Amino acid sequence: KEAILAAKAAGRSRKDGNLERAMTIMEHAMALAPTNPQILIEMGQIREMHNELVEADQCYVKALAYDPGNSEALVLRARTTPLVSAIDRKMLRSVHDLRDEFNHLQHSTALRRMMRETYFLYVYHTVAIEGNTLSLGQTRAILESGMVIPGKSIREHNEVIGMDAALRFLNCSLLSKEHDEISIDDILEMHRRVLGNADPVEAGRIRTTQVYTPVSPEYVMEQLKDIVDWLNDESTLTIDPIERAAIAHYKLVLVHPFTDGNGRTARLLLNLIMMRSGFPPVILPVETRAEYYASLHVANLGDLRPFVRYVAKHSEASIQRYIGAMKTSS
Amino acid sequence: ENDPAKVKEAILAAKAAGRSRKDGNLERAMTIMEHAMALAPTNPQILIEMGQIREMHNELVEADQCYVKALAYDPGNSEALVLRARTTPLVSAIDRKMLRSVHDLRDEFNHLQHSTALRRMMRETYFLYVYHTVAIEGNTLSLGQTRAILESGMVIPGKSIREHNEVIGMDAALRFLNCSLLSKEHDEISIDDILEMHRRVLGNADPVEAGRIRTVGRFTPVSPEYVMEQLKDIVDWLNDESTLTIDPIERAAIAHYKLVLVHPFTDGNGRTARLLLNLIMMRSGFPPVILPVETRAEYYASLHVANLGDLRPFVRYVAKHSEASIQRYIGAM
Repeated sequence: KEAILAAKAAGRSRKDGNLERAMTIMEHAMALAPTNPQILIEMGQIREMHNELVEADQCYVKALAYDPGNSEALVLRARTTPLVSAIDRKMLRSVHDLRDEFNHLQHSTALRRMMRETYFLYVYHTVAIEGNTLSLGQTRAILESGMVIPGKSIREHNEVIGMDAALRFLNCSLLSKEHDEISIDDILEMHRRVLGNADPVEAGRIRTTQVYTPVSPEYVMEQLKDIVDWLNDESTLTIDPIERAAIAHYKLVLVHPFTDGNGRTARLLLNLIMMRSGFPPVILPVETRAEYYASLHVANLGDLRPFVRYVAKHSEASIQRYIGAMKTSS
Repeated sequence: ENDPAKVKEAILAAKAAGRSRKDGNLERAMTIMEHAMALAPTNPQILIEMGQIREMHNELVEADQCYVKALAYDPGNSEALVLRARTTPLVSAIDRKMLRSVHDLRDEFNHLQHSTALRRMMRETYFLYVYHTVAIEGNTLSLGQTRAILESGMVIPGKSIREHNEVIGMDAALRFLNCSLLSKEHDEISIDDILEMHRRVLGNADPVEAGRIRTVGRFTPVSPEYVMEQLKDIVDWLNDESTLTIDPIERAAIAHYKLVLVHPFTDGNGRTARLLLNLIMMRSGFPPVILPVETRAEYYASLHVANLGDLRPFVRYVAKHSEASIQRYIGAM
C-alpha cells in the first residue's frame, strides 16, 4: 500500500534532507513493503547514500526482477553494476591469494587439525544447517562409536551416517587425480550414500513428480547430463574456482533432481570442486543458515552474486581461521 | 589324528555289551557313549554305537541321524550303510505323517474366523518375526526394545545404531512381503522380488550393498553375470510346475538351502533366505513362520546336516516351528 510509498516520498526529501531520518523512514517502509518497485528503488539509493553500493545494486536488481522495464531502476543499476563488478572480482582475487598463501607448509599436525577436526566440523554443519539437532560432540560420537545419542531421532543419526559415507566416497574416488572426469553415475552415487541410511527407497534415485517459484519439470536426466558435461568441459577451467563451485551448487539445486537430499548433495559438489582446485574444506556454517538460504532465494530471481559472495566469505574465513590456528600453535 | 584313549576304551567297553539284562541296559550303555560323544563327535564307531542305542529306545529318527553322520564322515563305511538300510523306509513313513499333521493343522488355521482378537496377534507378529530373525544373526536388541523401536518409534540410546537400522530394515522387508508379494495377481516370484526384499532388509543398515549382487580377461571365479544366472536358476526352479507338486514345507526348506548356498549378496543372505522361506510358506496358506532364536543351535545343526547331503533334519525343523506358529494362533482362541 501507498501509505509509505507516500512516506517513501517523505523519505524522498528526507533522503535529500541528509539524515538518519531518511533511513528511519525507509526502514519502517521496508518492514511493511514487499515487492513494490518504487519502494525498492528508494531503499536502494538510500543505501547508496550510506555508501552501501552492493546492497543498493541488489535493491535495484530485485526491483528490476519484479518489474522488468522500470527505467529508473534500469538507469540506477546501469551505474551501480560496473562498480559492483570490480569489487566482487577482487573479493575473489583476495580470497585466492589468501589461498596461495595457505599452501605454505606440510606439518603433520596441520594434517591432524585440518583433516580431522574439519571433517567432523563439515559433517556437523552440513546436517545442522538443514535442521538436525545433533551437536558437534554428538556428531563425532556417532561417527566414532556408532552408539545411539539420547533424545535424538534415528533419522538424525542416519543423516550423519549417510554424510560420512558420501564424504568417504568423494575422497576415495572423486578427489583422486586419476579421476579427471566427473560422471553422472557419480552424482547418483553421492546421493545414494548421502541419503541411503535415512531413506533407502529414494536414495540415488531421480524424482518422478513435480514439486511446489518452481523447479524444472521431469525432463530431468538431460540437465544432469548438462551439469556433468559443463564440469568436464575445458573452458570451465578458465572460470574462477569459487564461482565454478557456486554455479555447480546452483545448477544442481535448481534442477532439484531428487525427492530429498538436494541441498546436502549440492554443498557436497561445491566442496568437491574447490578441493580439486587446491582449497581446504569449505564449511558453510549453521549459524549463517539464514544468509545461506536467503542468498539462494535471490539466486532464483536471477542474481547469483549474493550466493557467490557468501561462498567467498566463508572459504576465506575458513582458510583465515586455519592460518590463525597455526600462528597460535606457533 | 588321535582320539583320547578314554574314547577308545569307551568303544571297547561298549563293543562287548549292550545285552538285555540288569548289569547293563540302556542308560548304563548310554551315559557312557554320551560322554564318549562329548569327547569325539566325529568318530564313526561312537556314532554307530550311539545309533544302535537310540534304535533300542525307540528313537528311530535319531538313530537314523547317527548312521547318516557316520556314513558321511567315513565314506564307504558299510556297517553304517546296512544299519541305515533298515532305518530309512521307517523314517520316511514317520516324516510323511508329520508333514500330513502340520498340513491338517494349517487347514484348521484357515477356518478360524477373523476377529479383533486375531488382528492384535497379526500385528504383534511383525515385531515377533523381526526380533527373532535379527537376533538369530546376532543382533542384541531385545524383543521389548524391538517392539519399542517398531511400534512406538522409540530408540534405545547407548545401543548400536546398526542394530536399530537392521530392525527397521527387516520390518520394511516383511511389510513389502505381505503387501506386494502375496497379492494373488503376482503368481510368479521374480528375481526382482528377492532383490527388493534384500534391498529392504539391508537398506537402512547398509545402503550401498542393498539389493545388490556381490561382484574375465583374468582369473575370477565370481561374475555378476554368473551369480545373477544362478539366481535365475533358483527362481525358475521355484515357478516350474513340477516343483508345485512337492510339499510347501519341503519346497521352502530347499529354497532356503539353495539361496544360502549360492549366497548372491555380500551380506544379509541368511535373513533374506529365511524371508524367502516365509514367503513360500505364506503363499501356501501358512501364517508367518518364526524360527526362534532360542533354537539357533538346532537351526544351524540342521543346516550342518544339509551339507552332508541330508535335508531332512532341516525340513523337520521348519515343520516343527510352523506347527508351533499355527499353534500360537490356534491356542490364543
